[PDB]
Amino acid sequence: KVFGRCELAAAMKRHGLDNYRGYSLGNWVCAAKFESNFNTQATNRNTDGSTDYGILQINSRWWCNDGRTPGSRNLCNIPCSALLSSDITASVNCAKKIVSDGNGMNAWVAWRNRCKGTDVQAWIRGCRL
Ligand SMILES: [Cl-]
Ligand SMILES: [Cl-]
Ligand SMILES: [Cl-]
Repeated sequence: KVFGRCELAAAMKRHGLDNYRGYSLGNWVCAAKFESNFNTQATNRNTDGSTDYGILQINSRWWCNDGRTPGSRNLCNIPCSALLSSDITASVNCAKKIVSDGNGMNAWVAWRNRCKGTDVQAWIRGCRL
């Protein structure tokens, strides 16, 4: 599913991501924009052989099981395929664990490089939330 901008903001809020660990909704929408362009089916293969999955490009080295990332963990206790669903529940619940791991949203390199320090509220501007 490719979400609309406000549609995704609303879904993220519904699932308790808004201001989670102090990160406003615009941060999460911005991260999703640059990780996946709001496409739940997004996948990308990393140089180390791990793969990133879903709207927030959650990585199989630590967070989910895909059966093909040697030496990896599955800390969200989910198949990586769950992160591709039109229902963002699994991605949100896993993201909550990731952002609580110590480095906040810096875990998402694209958030650090493209969202951090910017006017992230622009991502939810105009949205009925
Ligand atoms: Cl915001
Ligand atoms: Cl594996
Ligand atoms: Cl980047």
